Amino acid sequence: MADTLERVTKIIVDRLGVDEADVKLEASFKEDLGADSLDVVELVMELEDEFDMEISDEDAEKIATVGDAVNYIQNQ
Amino acid sequence: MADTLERVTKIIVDRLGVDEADVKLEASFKEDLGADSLDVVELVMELEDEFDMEISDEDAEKIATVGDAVNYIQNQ
Ligand SMILES: [Pt+2]
Ligand SMILES: [Pt+2]
Ligand SMILES: [Pt+2]
Ligand SMILES: [Pt+2]
Repeated sequence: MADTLERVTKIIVDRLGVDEADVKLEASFKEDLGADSLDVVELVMELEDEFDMEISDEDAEKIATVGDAVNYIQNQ
Repeated sequence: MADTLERVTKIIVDRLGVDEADVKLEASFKEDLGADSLDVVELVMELEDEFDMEISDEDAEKIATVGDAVNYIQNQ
């Protein structure tokens, strides 16, 4: 769904201050979008709450890229 | 962008007759969405035209999944 990706993208733009055009699926939060580790924890917390789901420690660590985040949401 | 994924998803639904809920990024056209090889060529042709872009033989062959298709679009 497009609504899911709009919601994910809105949050990344809110937190990381990047252009929407830079929020591609392959973009990694740290290497491409300027997030550091505190930011990334914060993003995941925020995504969890937006989609009313709990992500485990083990699964959250696999989330390097925008696409990784959407994949997890889409599998719940 | 959400508009890009809405456009990709509309086409897959049109051609393959699957529910929107089944059009996840990790879903492969052949193994998950019931497309055969003729369908896949047809999808790519259709996506090319929707986004006014030409995909090479070499790149189109790497497109197994919905996410693979969106990635290519997003990199052009
Ligand atoms: Pt969805
Ligand atoms: Pt991906
Ligand atoms: Pt886009
Ligand atoms: Pt992917």
